[PDB]
Amino acid sequence: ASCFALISGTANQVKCYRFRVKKNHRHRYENCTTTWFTVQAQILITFGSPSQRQDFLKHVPLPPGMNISGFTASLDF
Amino acid sequence: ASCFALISGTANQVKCYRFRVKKNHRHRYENCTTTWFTVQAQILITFGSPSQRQDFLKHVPLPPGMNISGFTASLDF
Repeated sequence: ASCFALISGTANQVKCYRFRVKKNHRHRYENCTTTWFTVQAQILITFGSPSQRQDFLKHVPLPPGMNISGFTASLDF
Repeated sequence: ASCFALISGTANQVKCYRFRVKKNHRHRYENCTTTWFTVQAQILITFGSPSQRQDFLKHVPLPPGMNISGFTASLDF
């Protein structure tokens, strides 16, 4: 896809957020990554379209202390 | 203490439940154990009195698929 979201926070916040979104909002997103770091926990969520992501943003609450950035990306090579 | 609760479910349910109870209901319980198994995930929550546990039971929702058993125990030796 080309529609994404990056969620940040503690390892636990990130892990439980993903768990919630997966058990309760599976239809609101395409795929999700396991937790990763930079060599703050981070997970990448993909979306099949801006709509799905819009719907996601409207039903999934961003817990206190957590971050979320929206991205649009294109494949180069 | 002598007032307890045993919560059961998948490793993930148990882990996130504990995380929720710890960040949002810290005053409703005394201590909690990390996840353990029998050689279903299991965590043991202690309570300073039946009241606190009663209050806990009234504010903490048992997620679908999860289990909870109440116990009273006495030290023998």
